[PDB]
Amino acid sequence: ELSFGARAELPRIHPVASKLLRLMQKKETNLCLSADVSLARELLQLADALGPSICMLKTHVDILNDFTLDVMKELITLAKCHEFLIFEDRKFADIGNTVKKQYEGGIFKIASWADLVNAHVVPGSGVVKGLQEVGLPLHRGCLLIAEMSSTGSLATGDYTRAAVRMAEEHSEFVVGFISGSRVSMKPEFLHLTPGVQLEAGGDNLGQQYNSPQEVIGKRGSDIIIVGRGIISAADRLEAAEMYRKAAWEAYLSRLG
Amino acid sequence: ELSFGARAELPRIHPVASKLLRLMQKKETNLCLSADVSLARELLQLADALGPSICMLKTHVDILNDFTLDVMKELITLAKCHEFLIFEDRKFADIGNTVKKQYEGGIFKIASWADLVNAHVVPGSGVVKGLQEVGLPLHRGCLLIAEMSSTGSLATGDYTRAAVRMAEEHSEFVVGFISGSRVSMKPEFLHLTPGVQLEAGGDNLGQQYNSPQEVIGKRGSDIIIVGRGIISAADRLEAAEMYRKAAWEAYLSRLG
Ligand SMILES: O=c1cc(O)n([C@@H]2O[C@H](COP(=O)(O)O)[C@@H](O)[C@H]2O)c(=O)[nH]1
Ligand SMILES: O=c1cc(O)n([C@@H]2O[C@H](COP(=O)(O)O)[C@@H](O)[C@H]2O)c(=O)[nH]1
Ligand code: PRO
Ligand code: PRO
Ligand code: PRO
Ligand code: PRO
Repeated sequence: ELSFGARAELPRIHPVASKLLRLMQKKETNLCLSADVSLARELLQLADALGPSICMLKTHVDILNDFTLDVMKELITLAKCHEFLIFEDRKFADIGNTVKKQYEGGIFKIASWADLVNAHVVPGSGVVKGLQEVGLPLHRGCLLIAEMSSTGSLATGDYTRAAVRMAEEHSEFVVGFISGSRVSMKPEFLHLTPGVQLEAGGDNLGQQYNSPQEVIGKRGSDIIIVGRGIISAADRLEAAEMYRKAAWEAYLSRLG
Repeated sequence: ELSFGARAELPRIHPVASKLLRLMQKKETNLCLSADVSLARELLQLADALGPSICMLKTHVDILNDFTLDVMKELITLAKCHEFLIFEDRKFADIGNTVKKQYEGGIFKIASWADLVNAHVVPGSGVVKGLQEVGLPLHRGCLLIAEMSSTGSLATGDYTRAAVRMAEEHSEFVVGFISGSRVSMKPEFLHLTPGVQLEAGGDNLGQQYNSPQEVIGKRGSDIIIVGRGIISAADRLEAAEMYRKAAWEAYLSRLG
């Protein structure tokens, strides 16, 4: 297994993946904050304070009550300052002709500020082809949702294999996966895993949690995505540090 | 087979489905306009002119460059005047805790103006449970995506069956399907079919077209969803009338 820093140099690495892997190695973090808040001020205060602890900040722009493109300008300033990527977890999942407009346009102009987006594979490869028309010229990357953390997920077996094939056939734009585990044997692909908490359990709407040690160390993923385990804690900085140290040590132990 | 007007009276009918079926019968239309435009003025001018010809107007609010909640107030005025439902084709597809916020909140406040939304079933039933927390109190309905019109769709076989079971187990909120065909034998459920044009073909991003006669008459669906076949035509009113007459006659011929 190569280190994150060595994977950043792989011949077929995507530039967005390379940038991410280099800052993960530099900062000793494989934590993605899931900034699931409704106030711009809270989003930005979290991004500033937790920026040094994270490799990535994941947004849901469509829950932000006071969204403006100026909020996103300020978030980019923090991402550049503290060195993390912005991942809009939009889960594009329509026909190619529709998703290109949803990615470039409307109020959110997602492609203008998001380093990474993601897509469901269920609609077939046209979803990727439509997003790539906007994202390739803008030097962006995309993650495919190969496995989901929720109870009753149908993203198993042949579905997961289809996601891996779609990614591997669109490597110009697709840089990895949302998954619960390593799903590709190709080290150029990232694996990002949500459904992570230090304690066992779930929520009352189908979320299921596994620990950083389980998903990084045993299941072979690269990055943990953590929302409520950090955002519901009183001291979100120390919570982020706990998650960072857990994910980083699990990675080091698996690298050996 | 019961008429639309008789299905509107079925004991287990959802109120939103009943309202829709009654106005379909009254107006002799089973056409849903896919209003895939980026200008509010064009959206509203289409809704006004085509309102008498349609049972439903399908939106993608996230491609509207000049979205405001006031645009949606004006769209509701037209929907009430001309008697059609508003369907936001948001394709919710996240964990339950996330989709409830995406449905109620953010800039779009979708639940405040959309009679209908839809969801992908891949994340498991938590997607429906989260949307129902917001939609049931607001008297809304939801469609589940059981089949997709795009090339490479993975919404086949066991996936389609899982969508039908999920709908049938959440009938308080789920009123039907996006599908290419009749997928449920229960007449309380609606079937809405996109990927429709009078002429054969597709697009260059995986869209595939079938005719109104095929999807209503042979495949047993209830409603056709038509975008470019109407919106790219010069005279969008006469195009809508052609599609309305095609879908309505195919329905009458199958009812016999
Ligand atoms: O499989 C997936 C994919 C996701 O994007 N997510 C997202 O990751 C976050 C999980 O948040 P939390 O840690 O609070 O449960 C949410 O923003 C959710 O939308 C997920 O939980 N499971
Ligand atoms: O299976 C599906 C589901 C959809 O919502 N759609 C939507 O229906 C519309 C199809 O538009 P058109 O008729 O221009 O191809 C688009 O808005 C698309 O997002 C689809 O085409 N196929
Ligand atoms: O599931 C378990 O037992 C352990 C306890 C903490 C998280 N994983
Ligand atoms: O299962 C639960 O309810 C709590 C909160 C998530 C971790 N343990
Ligand atoms: O596919 C076909 O042959 C016919 C021609 C018009 C639409 N259906
Ligand atoms: O296939 C095509 O390109 C045209 C446009 C849709 C119907 N026929």
